[PDB]
Amino acid sequence: KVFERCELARTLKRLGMDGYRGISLANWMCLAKWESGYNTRATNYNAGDRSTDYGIFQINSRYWCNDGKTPGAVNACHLSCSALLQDNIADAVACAKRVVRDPQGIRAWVAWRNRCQNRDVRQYVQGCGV
Ligand SMILES: *[C@@H]1O[C@H](CO)[C@@H](O[C@@H]2O[C@H](CO)[C@@H](O)[C@H](O)[C@H]2NC(C)=O)[C@H](O)[C@H]1NC(C)=O
Repeated sequence: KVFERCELARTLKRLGMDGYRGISLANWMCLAKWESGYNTRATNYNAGDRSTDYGIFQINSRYWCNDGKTPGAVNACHLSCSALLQDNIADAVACAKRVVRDPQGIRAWVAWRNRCQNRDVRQYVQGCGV
């Protein structure tokens, strides 16, 4: 499923993402946009370290979810990577909250660092009623 912008904003707000660890809904929207274009089926394989990023938040298989084929995986979210490919994003959000609880926080997402950080991101939520 490829979410509509305001549709996703309302969904994340309902799931407790607005202001989670001080992170605004607009920041979460900015990173979903650049990481996956709001697509829950998005997957990207890293030939280099042999790991895969899954879903709307592009969560990596080495540290967060288990896909069974990644060397040295940890599975900190205690989730099967397939759960991050569902149309329902509840599991994705719970895992995304777990990621930000680690030392580096939101800096774990390459896309936030390159396109969202120190940038005005209000345009991601304007007109959504959130
Ligand atoms: C993106 O990949 C990087 C590593 O390529 C992940 O960062 C690691 O995260 C673990 C767990 O917090 C840390 O112990 C490592 O020190 C981090 N490594 C580096 C180089 O920063 C990052 O968590 C992944 N992001 C997502 C969203 O899965």
